[PDB]
Amino acid sequence: KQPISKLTRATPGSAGLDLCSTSHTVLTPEMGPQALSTGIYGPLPPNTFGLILGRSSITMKGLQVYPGVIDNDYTGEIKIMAKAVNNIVTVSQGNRIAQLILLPLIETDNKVQ
Amino acid sequence: KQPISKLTRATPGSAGLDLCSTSHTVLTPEMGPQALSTGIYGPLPPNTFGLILGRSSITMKGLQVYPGVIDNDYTGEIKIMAKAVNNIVTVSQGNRIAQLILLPLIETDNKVQ
Amino acid sequence: KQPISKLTRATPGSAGLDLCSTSHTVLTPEMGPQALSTGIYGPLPPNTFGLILGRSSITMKGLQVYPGVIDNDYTGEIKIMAKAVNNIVTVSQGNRIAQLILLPLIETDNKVQ
Ligand SMILES: O=c1ccn([C@H]2C[C@H](O)[C@@H](COP(=O)(O)O)O2)c(=O)[nH]1
Ligand SMILES: O=c1ccn([C@H]2C[C@H](O)[C@@H](COP(=O)(O)O)O2)c(=O)[nH]1
Ligand SMILES: O=c1ccn([C@H]2C[C@H](O)[C@@H](COP(=O)(O)O)O2)c(=O)[nH]1
Repeated sequence: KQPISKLTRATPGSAGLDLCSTSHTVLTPEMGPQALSTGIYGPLPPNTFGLILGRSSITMKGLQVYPGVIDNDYTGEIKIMAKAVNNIVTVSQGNRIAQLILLPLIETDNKVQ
Repeated sequence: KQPISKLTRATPGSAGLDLCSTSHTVLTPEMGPQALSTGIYGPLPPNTFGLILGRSSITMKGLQVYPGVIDNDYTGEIKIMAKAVNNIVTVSQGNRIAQLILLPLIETDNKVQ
Repeated sequence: KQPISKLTRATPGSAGLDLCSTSHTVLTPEMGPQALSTGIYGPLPPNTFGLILGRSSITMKGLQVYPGVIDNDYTGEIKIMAKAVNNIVTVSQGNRIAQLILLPLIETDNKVQ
C-alpha cells in the first residue's frame, strides 16, 4: 500500500506521475470499462486534486484511459479506468499505462451535500 | 435556469461539482455522442474555466462522458456530452452523471481571433 | 515549424488555443487512434503544461479527441490523438479539430526517473 509520494516522473518537465498496473490484464473491446489496480493510494497534497490521464504512447496502441478525477481526500486505491478501443490489448504487470496529473483545487462557496 | 453557484459538492474534498440530466434519456452505442441537458448555465467565476468530466461510478457502468471545456464567459446551458460505450445505458432524471471541475484560466499573449 | 505563441483564441474568455490539422485526413471507426499533425511545436511557457482536448462541436460530430498531456519541455510536434466514434469522419486541412489548454505545473518532491 503505497502513497502518491512513491510515484516517479519520467523527466523533470513531465507533467504526470507514472501509474503501472499491478496485474497482468488482457482487455477486449466487448469488455467495456475495466478498473486496473495500481497499488497506489490517496490522499493528495493539500489544496490539490488529481486527474488520471492516458499516456499518449499507450492511447496510440489502442488502450483508452478514461480521464478520472481523484478527490483531494480520497484514501482508497487509485485505479485506472481503461478500455480496449478496437483490438485485444494486453497489459503486462509493471507496464506504465497511465499518468497522474496534480492540479490546484479551487475553493468556491458551493454548498457541500 | 440555474447558475453554477447552485451546484453542490458531494463532500468538502470533492474536486467536482455534480451535474444531473434534467431528462430521462436512453443511450445506445450506435447513437454516438449525445448532449444531455443540465438546466445549469455559465458563466464561470472570474479567471476560471470549467472541465466537464465523468463520474467514475458512471464510467464503469458504460456511460462515457467526453471531457468538455467550459469557457469562462460562456452564458449558455452546460451540456454533458455522453456516449453509451458497449451497452444500452438508461439515465434517470436527476441522476448525477458528470462533474464540473473549476480550473485557473492562465493568461497568455496569444492573439484573440 | 510554429511555436505555441502562434496559436489563437477564438474569443478573450476562451479557455483553449485552437489546433488545426495540417492535412486532409479521413478516419473510420476501425482505424482506431490516429495522430493528426498540427505543425505546432512545444515547449510550453515556464511552469505550465498542456492538455489537448476536443472542441465540443467536433465531438458532437463523431470525432473523439483523446485528452493528451503536453509536457512542459516537450519540443516536438503537438499531435492530436483522434478517433472516429461511429461513422466516417473527414477532417479538411485547416479545420479546427482540437484545443490546447494551459495549466499550472505543480512542483512535488516525487523522484525523477
Ligand atoms: O479514474 C479514477 C477515477 C476515480 N477514482 C477514485 C478517486 C475518486 O476520488 C473516487 C471517486 O471518483 P469520482 O467520483 O471522483 O469520479 O474514485 C479512481 O481511483 N480512478
Ligand atoms: O461538454 C461541454 C463542452 C462545451 N460546452 C459548451 C461550453 C463551451 O464554452 C462551449 C463551446 O465549447 P468548446 O468549444 O469549448 O469545446 O460549449 C458544454 O456545454 N459542454
Ligand atoms: O495528445 C498528445 C499527447 C502527447 N503529445 C506529446 C506531448 C507529450 O509531452 C509527449 C509524451 O506524451 P505523454 O507521455 O505526456 O502522454 O507526446 C502530443 O503531441 N499529443
